[PDB]
Amino acid sequence: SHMFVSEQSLNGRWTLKFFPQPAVPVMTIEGAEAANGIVVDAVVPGNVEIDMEAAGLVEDPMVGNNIYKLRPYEGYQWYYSRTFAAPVVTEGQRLVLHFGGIDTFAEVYVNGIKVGSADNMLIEHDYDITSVVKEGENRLDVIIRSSVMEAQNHFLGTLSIGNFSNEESAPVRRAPSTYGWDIMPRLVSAGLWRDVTLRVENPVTIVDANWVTLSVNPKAREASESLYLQTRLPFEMHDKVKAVITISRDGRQILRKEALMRKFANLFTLNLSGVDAWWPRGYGEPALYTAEVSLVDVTSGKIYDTKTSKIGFRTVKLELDEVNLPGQPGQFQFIINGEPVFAKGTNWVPLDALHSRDASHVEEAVQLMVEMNCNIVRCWGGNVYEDTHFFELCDKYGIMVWQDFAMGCGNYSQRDNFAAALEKEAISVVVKLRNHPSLILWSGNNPNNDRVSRQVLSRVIYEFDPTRPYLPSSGPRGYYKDPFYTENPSQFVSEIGYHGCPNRETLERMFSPDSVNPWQNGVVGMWNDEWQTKANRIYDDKFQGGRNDLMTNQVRIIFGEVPADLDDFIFASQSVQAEAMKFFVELWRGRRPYRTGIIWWNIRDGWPLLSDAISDYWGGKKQAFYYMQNVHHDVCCLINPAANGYMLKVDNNTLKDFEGVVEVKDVASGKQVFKGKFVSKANQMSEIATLPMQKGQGMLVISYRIEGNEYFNHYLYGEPPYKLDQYRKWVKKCGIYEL
Amino acid sequence: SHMFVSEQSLNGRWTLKFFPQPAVPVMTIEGAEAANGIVVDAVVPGNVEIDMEAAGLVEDPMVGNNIYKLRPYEGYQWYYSRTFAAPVVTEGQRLVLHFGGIDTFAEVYVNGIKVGSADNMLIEHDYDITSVVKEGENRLDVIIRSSVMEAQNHFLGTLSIGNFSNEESAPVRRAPSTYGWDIMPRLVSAGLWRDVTLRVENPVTIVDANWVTLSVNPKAREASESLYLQTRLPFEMHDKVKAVITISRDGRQILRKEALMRKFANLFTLNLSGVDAWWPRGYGEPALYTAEVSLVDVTSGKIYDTKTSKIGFRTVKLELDEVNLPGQPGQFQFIINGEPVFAKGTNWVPLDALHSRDASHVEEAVQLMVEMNCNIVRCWGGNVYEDTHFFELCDKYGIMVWQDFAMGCGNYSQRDNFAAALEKEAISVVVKLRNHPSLILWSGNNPNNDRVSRQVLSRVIYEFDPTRPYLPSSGPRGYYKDPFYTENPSQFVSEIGYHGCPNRETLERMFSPDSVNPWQNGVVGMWNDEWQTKANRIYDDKFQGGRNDLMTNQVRIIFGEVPADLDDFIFASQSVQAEAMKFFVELWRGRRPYRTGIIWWNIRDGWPLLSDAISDYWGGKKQAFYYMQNVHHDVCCLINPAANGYMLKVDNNTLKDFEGVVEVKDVASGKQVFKGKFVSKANQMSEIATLPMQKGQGMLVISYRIEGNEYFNHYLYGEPPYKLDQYRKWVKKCGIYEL
Repeated sequence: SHMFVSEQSLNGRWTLKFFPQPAVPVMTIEGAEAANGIVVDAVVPGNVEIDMEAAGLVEDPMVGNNIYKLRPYEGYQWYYSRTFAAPVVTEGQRLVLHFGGIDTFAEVYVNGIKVGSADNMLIEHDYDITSVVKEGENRLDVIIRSSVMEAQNHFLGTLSIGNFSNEESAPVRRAPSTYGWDIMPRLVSAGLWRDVTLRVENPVTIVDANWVTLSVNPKAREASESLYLQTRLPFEMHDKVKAVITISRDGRQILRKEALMRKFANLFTLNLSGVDAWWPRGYGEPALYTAEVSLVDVTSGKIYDTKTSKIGFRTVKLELDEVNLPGQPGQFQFIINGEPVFAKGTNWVPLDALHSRDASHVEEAVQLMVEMNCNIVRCWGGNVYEDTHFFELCDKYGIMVWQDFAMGCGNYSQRDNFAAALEKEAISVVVKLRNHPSLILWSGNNPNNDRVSRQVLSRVIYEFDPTRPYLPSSGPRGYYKDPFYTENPSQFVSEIGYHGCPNRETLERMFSPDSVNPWQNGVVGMWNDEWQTKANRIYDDKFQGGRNDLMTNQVRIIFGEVPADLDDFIFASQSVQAEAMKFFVELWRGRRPYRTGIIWWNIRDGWPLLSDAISDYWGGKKQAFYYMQNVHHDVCCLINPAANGYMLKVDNNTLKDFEGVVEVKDVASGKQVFKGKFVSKANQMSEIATLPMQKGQGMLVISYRIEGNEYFNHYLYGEPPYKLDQYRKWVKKCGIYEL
Repeated sequence: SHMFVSEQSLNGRWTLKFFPQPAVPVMTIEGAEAANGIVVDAVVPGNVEIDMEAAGLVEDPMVGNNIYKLRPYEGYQWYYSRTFAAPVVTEGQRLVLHFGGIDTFAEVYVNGIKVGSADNMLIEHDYDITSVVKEGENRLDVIIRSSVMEAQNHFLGTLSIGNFSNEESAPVRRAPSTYGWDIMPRLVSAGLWRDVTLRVENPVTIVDANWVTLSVNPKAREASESLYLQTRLPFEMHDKVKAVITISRDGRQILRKEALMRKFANLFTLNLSGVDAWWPRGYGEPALYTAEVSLVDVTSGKIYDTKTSKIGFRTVKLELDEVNLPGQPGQFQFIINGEPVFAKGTNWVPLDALHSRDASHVEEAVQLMVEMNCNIVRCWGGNVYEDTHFFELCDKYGIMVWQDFAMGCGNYSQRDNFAAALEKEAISVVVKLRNHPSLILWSGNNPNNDRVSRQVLSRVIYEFDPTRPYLPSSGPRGYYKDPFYTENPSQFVSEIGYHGCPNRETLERMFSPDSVNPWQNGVVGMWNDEWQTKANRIYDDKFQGGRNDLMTNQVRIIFGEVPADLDDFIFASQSVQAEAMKFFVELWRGRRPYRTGIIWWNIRDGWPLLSDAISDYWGGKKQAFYYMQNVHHDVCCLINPAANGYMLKVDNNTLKDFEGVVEVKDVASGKQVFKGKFVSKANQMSEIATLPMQKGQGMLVISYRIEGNEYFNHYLYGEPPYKLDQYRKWVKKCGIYEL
């Protein structure tokens, strides 16, 4: 919350005119009105494809092969226009035109006068229009040009060509996945995809309020919190304005500090008592405190500005392991409030290919993580930076955020122009997000002399967020028990996933009626053209095999043969994904304290696709979601393979000790393999017993009770291939998951 | 000396108009004349507060709380104007408008045409006005805006906020102490604070004459000196102009070299015989030689330009100790002409808060160091860079100069705009000062990846002064014999000082009549509001205690109780400061060769204040000045504490051996504790004898004669608290210092 003099939204109906971009891009109002184009109603925030579909000019790109029909619009220009009433501006006040998101290359005009030139999709754009606004009706015009064609204004270095990220993405500041990935369709799009507002500021105003946790003592319920305050302050207001700082929780005032403003920038250090620390899920309460700062006239009591947010008292340290594999990726552990935490969570990918719809998905998507009980989320550099509300929800629910800078699988320019653009982006996003307690790490998402990840980004963190760690960087897909996974040396794995066919409901909504069944002409293993598109084929290339073949290969390994029936194939594919991902999480939790975290890929699709996500774009939870839920508990009893049997363990990702009883039985026959009490020491893995080796194939059920609550888990023993109907019976008689 | 065609001073009477700075700063002549302001006569060089006090508009800021009454003028603009006669400029010549100092942000106009925009207080500003001058009467207008308000044109990084240096100082190039320190009042000020002149240059002119000592052989009386000469030289003058280089001493010509100018830039190497090396005080003579270079027409004999200065033949090396505490601050020793020198001197702080008065203090202030026998001075980065005359005096008197770049206790921007401003400043000051033999070190005055001190400043020294070392960087205040001081591991200490009450004369001139006595309402230890201001309270904050409490605490430790009488308190406070600082110097001299230097804080106040300086702004020498003088001799007999007694030593900071006799007696009783001859080997500490432990408290007198000259020192033995009147008797009967 930032209480300016007034904020007037410019969201709603606009006028949108679009036309093919000429050889010389249109950049003036006169050229845009003279161009031969189509005029339609538009909604802001929005994407131009949404407006075009509303007008009946494009088909639903979510269905079948319709995504490729948007290709011609990548070479189009987009002319937004609307009128607005000028807000009241008194002498000394400033009128700011604020864009939450312009996608991407645009000239902005107010009353026919250019006020800005935008060229970054991922950050806000603010323009002082105090001197160009006129009383009465005003004109706002935004002329966007083709993002794809802008790439040809640049000469690429050798290593920027031929990467998985598109060459078109290398020289521009846009979300790399919009050009197409293996988990996101190619849909470059364009538009005013976040809020557009008009702000009136007083001559006295808060420029930035940077809250920093200097120290925390959770057991003594104390914390030292610093406020780095920067203001605009006319000199006549020096010694005549006071800052009022208020810390409170649930309306109860914790602390109130007033201080005379004698200079524009100040550091205030608050030594607080009776306050609780912020903890991630499992390790404690996500305690948040409302922190408000106001600039108040000492004589009149006039409130010139007020900034309010919810902060959390916590410290973060990235402890790097240089004894075993020094300097390797993943040889670290997060230290929160002085405690070593085991991280378990998901990678965060785009919520929608049409990113103006991201905000409408944020609440339900975060709720998936809350149900999952993730304590961490990695925001993938192929996506846009999420908005403030996403971080407020992570603050509220105790989910740590690992934030990549928006860069994909590729190398980037070492030259001055790209560095200046990235520095501007990094400063903007760091200043915007650095006050959220959930945010715990910045990553360059990147041999060691790369200017971008080792100089530009590290310099911004050095100057603007020294309290947070910065990281320059971070058989296969066969049997999930392959040594490739079970002998992986990484303490902290950040990208691990397994393919899974979506639920039938989602299949019938995605494909044309005749394309719902995957086998073209009935031959199993041969995907039709629509399934090839939904494997995420970036360009319309007619071929056989490729990514989709992963689904059938894993099913063959586990169950011997690919079921011809569709529903049997869904259950088989979803069962393979479920067992694989459950095994990975149980493997890393079971090998603590050497293993320090597992971030799996991924919890939710950003588009109706066939992918390794465990829930789809429309909210359809695959079987893996429920398996994963049972191995993400704060205290979890699980079984790992052992040299001469199985090791029954219990993992504890909390700061408390727990007692309970655990029973292990063979599902098929019912024989009790083990039963006894266990003591789960805090924040550690504990071995309960070594179970004797079972005969042949089968499934063990794990029932344990902790503090009067019943929990369940299972272990599939034996060696594949299994009979699919035998596995179905084992699951059904196990009594945990619906089939 | 630089003999241009002509130099016409613009110093003298100007017209000064001042007014509050509007929200949009005034930057044009029309806006300045239209603004509602006050017009007064002004003197250049000057400060606007001097002109305002001359007009009777401000009270004497040196007295009482008057310093705070200048606060409103920090938000003012200052419009300087005068007329001048155009000097004669023939074809091909250039007319340069030269500013020695503009404080700070100003637009400069000649005849209504902008010729420059200044934004750095600390360096010269030269503008080519050849094309804008008109014959007859010309107009010069300088429009200065508020330095404080300029800081709000910048966004600060986290570590630039909350330091001891003001946030207002972080983004601008001004002397950090002008915003207020603990030893300098807050007095931002403004004005043309150094000379303003008009220079006429020939088409053939000397751009730079860089004298470099390649080698020196003091015993053979030889030296190899390089001249790096850069000129402006029209091509028609190529092969038609000769450089005439002349080295001389006391009018006697040492060497004359003529060389035809065939290109604009040249290196000349002079191999000199019969020349003596330059040495700092004690280690030899500060031999200087006049070095003149002229550009002369080979046919007509016309002298196009002449540059003259006094140079000294010396080499400097900074030997760093990496065996004991490798890389620590102060683990080094200066090597001058191949000889390890022990440095002893003072930190150099502003000579005046109104810096246009600095030049009038330079001679007397340097003379304090000559009387003290300092061989080094550290120019503190909180001050401006001193002008050429200060370095000429240090050249003449053999005082090495350690020069900080003008930065205070704080962190600075890592971004391009600040680096470019600092690079421009560093290049200017390095080129201006690099030819002075007294200058021996550049310091960044600064964890190790700070762009400013580790990249920008080091690059300038690398390119423009590779012959001089560059350094990135450099209980407490209780009993001066606390282990904090006696167990300090630093070989070279650069900031050590002790508080001392100024002489009564200075107290009666500083304070109002009713505020001369420090105890408000008579209660000892409680400072009145005027003494709180003169402790150096930056902002008018009514409080009790703080810095001033240091004075009373040290007096309590040494003498048991704070004297209620003022004169007794002055003697007690000045005696504590005197014994403390004498002990520190004797401690470092007595522990050679491990200890390599001591630079103490400080010899002279820059404002009437209560501080740790040993002499005040008006020249009042505290008792510490005379104590310090007796332990700064070239050869000094002194006493250090020993394990089971006292160690009588003699330190030698020369290259010569000395013989003498020394007598040690207990003052009170008169018993001879020791008497014998000693041999003081050159450039080393020598132990004379271990004296037996004395009983109780008392004072030892040290009388020694060297080459027919009598010298005196003393040692206060026993443990505090002492009786103040007993100490007074000991000093009086000791017969060294007046009370």
